Amino acid sequence: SIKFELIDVPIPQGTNVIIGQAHFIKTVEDLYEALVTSVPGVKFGIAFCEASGKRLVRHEANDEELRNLAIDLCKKIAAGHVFVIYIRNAWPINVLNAIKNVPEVVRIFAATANPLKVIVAEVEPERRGVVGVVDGHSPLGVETEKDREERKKFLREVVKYKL
Amino acid sequence: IKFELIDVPIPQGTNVIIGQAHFIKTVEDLYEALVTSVPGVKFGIAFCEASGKRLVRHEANDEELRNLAIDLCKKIAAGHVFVIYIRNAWPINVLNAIKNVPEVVRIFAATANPLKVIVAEVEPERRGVVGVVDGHSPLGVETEKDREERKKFLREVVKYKL
Amino acid sequence: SIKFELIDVPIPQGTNVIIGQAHFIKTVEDLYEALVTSVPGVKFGIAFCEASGKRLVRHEANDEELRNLAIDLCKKIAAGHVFVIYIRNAWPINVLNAIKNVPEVVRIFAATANPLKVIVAEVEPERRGVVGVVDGHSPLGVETEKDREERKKFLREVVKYKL
Amino acid sequence: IKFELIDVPIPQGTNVIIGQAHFIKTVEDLYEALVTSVPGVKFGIAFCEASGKRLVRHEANDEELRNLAIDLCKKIAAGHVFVIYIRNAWPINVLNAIKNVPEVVRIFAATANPLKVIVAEVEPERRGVVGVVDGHSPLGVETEKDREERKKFLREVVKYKL
Amino acid sequence: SIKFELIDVPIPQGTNVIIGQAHFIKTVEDLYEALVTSVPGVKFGIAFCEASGKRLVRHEANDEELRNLAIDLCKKIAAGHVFVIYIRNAWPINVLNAIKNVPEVVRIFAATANPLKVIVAEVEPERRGVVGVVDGHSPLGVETEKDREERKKFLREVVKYKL
Amino acid sequence: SIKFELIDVPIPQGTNVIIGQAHFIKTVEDLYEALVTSVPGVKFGIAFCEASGKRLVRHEANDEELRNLAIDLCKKIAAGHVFVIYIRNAWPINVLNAIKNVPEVVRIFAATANPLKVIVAEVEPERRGVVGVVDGHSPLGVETEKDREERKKFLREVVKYKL
Repeated sequence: SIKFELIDVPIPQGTNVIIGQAHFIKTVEDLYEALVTSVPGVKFGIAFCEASGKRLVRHEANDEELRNLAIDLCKKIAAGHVFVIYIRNAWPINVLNAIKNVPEVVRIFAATANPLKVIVAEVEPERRGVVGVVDGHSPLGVETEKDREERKKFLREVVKYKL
Repeated sequence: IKFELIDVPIPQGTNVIIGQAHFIKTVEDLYEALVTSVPGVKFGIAFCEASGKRLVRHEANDEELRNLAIDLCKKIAAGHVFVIYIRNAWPINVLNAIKNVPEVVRIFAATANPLKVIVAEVEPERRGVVGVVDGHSPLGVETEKDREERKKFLREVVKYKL
Repeated sequence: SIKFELIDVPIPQGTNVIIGQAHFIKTVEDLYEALVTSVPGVKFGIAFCEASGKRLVRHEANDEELRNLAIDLCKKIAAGHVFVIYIRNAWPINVLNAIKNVPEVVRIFAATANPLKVIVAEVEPERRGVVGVVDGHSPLGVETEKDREERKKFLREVVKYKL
Repeated sequence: IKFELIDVPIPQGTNVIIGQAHFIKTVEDLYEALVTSVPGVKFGIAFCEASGKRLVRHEANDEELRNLAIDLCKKIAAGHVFVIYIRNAWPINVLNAIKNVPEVVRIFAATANPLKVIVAEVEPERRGVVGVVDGHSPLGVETEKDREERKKFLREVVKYKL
Repeated sequence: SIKFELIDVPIPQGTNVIIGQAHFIKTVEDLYEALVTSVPGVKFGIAFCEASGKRLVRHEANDEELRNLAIDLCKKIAAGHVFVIYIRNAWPINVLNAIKNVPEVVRIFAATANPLKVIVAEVEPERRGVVGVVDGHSPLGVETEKDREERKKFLREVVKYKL
Repeated sequence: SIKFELIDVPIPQGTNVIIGQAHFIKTVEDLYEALVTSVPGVKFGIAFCEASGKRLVRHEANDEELRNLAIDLCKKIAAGHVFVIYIRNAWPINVLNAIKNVPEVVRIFAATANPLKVIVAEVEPERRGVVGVVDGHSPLGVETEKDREERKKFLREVVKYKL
């Protein structure tokens, strides 16, 4: 019947992973383009699970370490049309909207640098799909006004994403 | 893997939007997306920081909605999930702005119907959203007469179509 | 999430299916427009599961075969606010971004022409939701440099989507 | 080529959005973009059909705004130009929806300031928009004190920023 | 000083022209892709005025008639970074949003099938820019409610873009 | 449109300029965010011409050289609601779509690193508007098949934006 599997996602320090679902072989080239045209010095690895035809994990990358991380995760998840992206020298917010707008892309399961698990369902031999993800940990509590003041300061004084 | 069901409270006049994002800036960006979408919108936004202090981060201009959002985040208890409750605005008035917030990657539901959130717990403190149960299953198929009434509703009551 | 069910998705040759989730009755009309204004001559069927009130499968089409395929799948999935689209004479990449931008639309579970299964969870009578999909098959291997050259040539000489 | 200046009337409480599109469906699509953006928005939309009957096409839920839009279209008298007047909503509440209407290709201005439209007439009945004069030229450069007041305004009066 | 020129734009029956402004040589390939991936049977010609380097009118097309129409208009307008697209078997609404979203594209001066003129300003030798366009003719009057009923019928019964 | 003026745009090597039109004071903060969250390490200066009230050139930056370049151009153009952006360590394609999506932004006149002129119309004292721009130079000829091969190789082997 329907079997559930958990896949642990390795995330080296300094990297972020983006996992999603698309369709059509052109996905690999369009994602490569979305990444390279978003940030000048981005280092990345992108792998896509072709679900028909030769059913090969298609890939592109300008960093071999990241290429292999992406390919390996695709092989472990082993679900049709799932794509994996590992990036360095760029954050997900720098490339996510471009990814969302790639016509082949239909879902983005996660964008994170936290411990992460992917829940996969296998229904028949070699027929798998992503049920969901476990991104990081559960909440320990609710932030206070002082906590709010602190995260506001972080965004304004450290990363300077807000004024 | 354990599966759990979470009932979602939805007071009359409100709509709930549940999704998944990342990064602490999510809460400020969602606040801005809502407030700049509709004059007088009333809302509550809560986001589950999944690392560090792991605190539910929130912004709001309505205390009732703020706490509803915080409560649901605590009940789902899944990292990077965000909850938005809104009044004086409909989801269609703000959804595209939300989709385009760079931190946002998923929107599980936008509704005013009875709603359940299905959560998977794979280990203590490690949970994720598997899906939602938005409303009820179909009772039948629209007839030509039904279609005409649907068209009339959109053109005469809400006037969203011509 | 009590009971899980597997729903097979019929896909006649020459057709593609797009399954997603939205809200509000206007969904059916907005998806109709998104489709007809994307490609001249597109043939399609679109059905949407109204989750409250009359709880009727709402549907628009310009092709009866596709209208019925869309309606039938909504009946089988039987989950509130899920929509189904079947298209001919157009590919998903020709219409997907328009669909993503429809304000009512919040999720797109799949866009494909491959063998497809929808995993549905039933928590109690008449209360169902989509857990995930199984789009195509798992990978048979990893793309080689030779495979890559052939994939590039396909996109440039056959479908001509790249230069 | 003759250049002409068109003064744009802007009643208190209203904002005008002027642009260029094509195809007759422009008017229905703009109507929908506005009405589904903000509950209770009041508006008038006029579009200059540039061929066929060459009639100014309009939609509106407010007669005052409808005629203001029609009048400006007649004064500019340039094919495919559209004019929108809105009340109970600000341009930022509806502009992205407008940008994404497939028929729309240009937006010359969105403002509540004194406004002039510069039109070029190259032959009888053949006119086009060359540009706009939105408000007035700068009087100086923002000081650090000025910046602080600007930030305070956005955070305390309109509350669009945190 | 500043000299104004008028350029008449030829538009054969059955075609539509899209004129705009972008930047960077990649514009020609990105526009080609936006067009071919939007509509299956689209026929088109796209030309772009490279404003530096070799300053060549760059082009792509799957129809020689349309290719030459695009190139010729670029040569007549002769303004840096202006692009011209001529399409058949597709309407501008089928491809405009994809064009707007191409990162290199910053302006779209016109999308039409009407008599059209482009106003160009020359400020120095070989330094030209687009001032504006004259799209079709001025209004003859204001539509009546009956006229409205008629255009509503056209969209619902003829082109079927509305319900 | 009484008087036309030509404004030269200084562009230091390594910088790109983006000139456009918006409305509302929040423009300055939204453009600041669009830039800083698009590329890590981007250096920029952004100035906006408030057209009413205090009528002050509003401006944000993380680089003084670029802040002053942006402020100076706004002073020269001197037209209500026009904004100017100068960037280093990032190319326009890395930030343009974010800018297009800022709700206050309604026009982008140019994005370039080429010799550039802004044509401004003054209808009366203190009332000015942008008529157009002269981005780079006119075409020297039409791309040959050989030129095309070289352009393709450039995009694939040098900047690597295509495969």
